Amino acid sequence: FKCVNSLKEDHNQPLFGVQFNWHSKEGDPLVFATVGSNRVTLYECHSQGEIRLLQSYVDADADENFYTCAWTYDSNTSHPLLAVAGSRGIIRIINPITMQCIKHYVGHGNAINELKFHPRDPNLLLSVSKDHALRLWNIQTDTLVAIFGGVEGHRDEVLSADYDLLGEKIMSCGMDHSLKLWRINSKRMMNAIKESYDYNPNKTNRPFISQKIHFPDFSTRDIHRNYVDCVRWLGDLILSKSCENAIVCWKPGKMEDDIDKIKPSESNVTILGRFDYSQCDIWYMRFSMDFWQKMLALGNQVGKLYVWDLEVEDPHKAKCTTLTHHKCGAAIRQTSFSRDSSILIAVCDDASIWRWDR
Ligand SMILES: CN(C)[C@H]1CN([C@H]2CCc3cccc(F)c32)C[C@@H]1c1cn(C)c2ccccc12
Repeated sequence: FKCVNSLKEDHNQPLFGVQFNWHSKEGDPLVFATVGSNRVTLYECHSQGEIRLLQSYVDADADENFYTCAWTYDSNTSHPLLAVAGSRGIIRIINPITMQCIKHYVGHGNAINELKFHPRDPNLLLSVSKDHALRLWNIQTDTLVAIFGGVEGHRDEVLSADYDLLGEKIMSCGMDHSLKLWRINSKRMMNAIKESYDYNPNKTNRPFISQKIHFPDFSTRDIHRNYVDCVRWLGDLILSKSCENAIVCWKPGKMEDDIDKIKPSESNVTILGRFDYSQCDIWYMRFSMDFWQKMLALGNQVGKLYVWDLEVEDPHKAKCTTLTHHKCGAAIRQTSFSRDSSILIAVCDDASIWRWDR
């Protein structure tokens, strides 16, 4: 990777999120979204390092602060869609062509820290909240499918979550130091999703009933000793980080325990490796993977990038490379690889954007 360009957004506030559109069409340029201040902005990547500015959505509320974005597509038309959310606790579904807000969702109106789309169903949107809960939405029928909470759920802000390969289960994490597993392939949850698709408020009298899921299928506080701010599945394994200069690769149970045989009472975890780095000991820093999960990237609080090659026989054998530029000195909150892994974008606390090409 070589640094080919940079720019800075005019608001001078942190860029909290960046996402390439992995649903961009054949023959079209690569496009990414950034979120920070009260805005979302789209850019196109072009030759000779060009980062072409397109158009923003700016929230009507000057005090909104967007924290997260995620791409999907319209399941009927195929056109890409962009979901954004943050401090106001309002999910906005944005038409990226025109930057129009198509529709919006409110749960209880508390800050949303992350959004994720289901890997198999483009209508299923997961939000994680300052109010300690996760929420699963069906953005086709505009229904709240389930709330994941209760006293056995998270006890402080939820900071991150991720679906596994097939979207059968979710791992969440947050300020309570815990990582929690929630199965969504239970008979109850499969039925709830089916019912959400059958719901049309114009054709019935009932409100749509959301599931209240009050018991995770696994929980641990044994991986990290501070706020857990990023989690991703790697097959049946988990990658997660806190502010302790480490991404830990771990699994529930003992070494030979099948993820799908793990009981809610499971008291053990197995550590398969740990990727250490430097100067990333502030809260709220995300790592990202490429589409194929061959590579892992994380920025630190002084503008350095770490990239791990995961194409090795066991997690602890990952090969690290580092990327620095003398002008890039601000904290990198998130990175995003293009779908083909040819471009890596980093976004920063000073509203700067850095493009690395290979
Ligand atoms: C808990 N919350 C106070 C945080 C969470 N953070 C989201 C976006 C980035 C991120 C990364 C990993 C987990 C995350 F949850 C988040 C937004 C919020 C925030 C509000 N300001 C004013 C901040 C200033 C600096 C850093 C974070 C913030």
